[PDB]
Amino acid sequence: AMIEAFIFDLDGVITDTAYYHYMAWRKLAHKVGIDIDTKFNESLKGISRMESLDRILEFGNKKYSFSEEEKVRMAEEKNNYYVSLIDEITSNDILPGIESLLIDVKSNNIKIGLSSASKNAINVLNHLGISDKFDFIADAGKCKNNKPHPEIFLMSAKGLNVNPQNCIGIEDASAGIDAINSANMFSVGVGNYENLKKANLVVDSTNQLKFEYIQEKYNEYIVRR
Ligand code: NA
Ligand code: NA
Repeated sequence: AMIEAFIFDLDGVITDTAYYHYMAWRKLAHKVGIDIDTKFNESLKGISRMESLDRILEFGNKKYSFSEEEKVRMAEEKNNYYVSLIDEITSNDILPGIESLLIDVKSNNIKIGLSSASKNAINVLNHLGISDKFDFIADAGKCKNNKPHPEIFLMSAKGLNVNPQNCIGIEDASAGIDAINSANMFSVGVGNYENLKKANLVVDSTNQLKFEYIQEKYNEYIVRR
């Protein structure tokens, strides 16, 4: 019952991008009479670009009032602004304990994957300086279903050519945790316990993501699954 892989989400596990997306979406949203707050945005978190835009427009009952071309234009302006913000990310922005985890996973001959809904995930990993640590990066551009649908996590399992039942999925949002469990994987949640209650394991912060602790908990889950 050995682990075949650790599949990570990007935002809130490898590094923090949620605030940058929010700053970028907030600017475009104001231009259509919609002012999103860090509470509403918490439902745009880990969501793909065009879906995220539709939810923002929805919030103002104008999701169906724009043509997709016009939505394409709006998305572009937002993307350019988001890309400008993340281009200042460095290795110092890697969440605490992640590098050490990435190393230990690799020393235990276990694959590593990233299942992020962002087509900017590659750009971010290169700025962090750890793109070489990832065996497979799911292409959000080919994913047709956002979390909590398990597609993005199944894509990394397919990509790495491993059994999802032997995979560990790490995430900080409830939608992602639902996607991980729906992919029949061991789910590890990072953050608030109440919001991440459906996770198989919940830790407080990325510093709590220790390899031996994750493995001991994984073995427990497998025996009881
Ligand atoms: Na996340
Ligand atoms: Na599970």
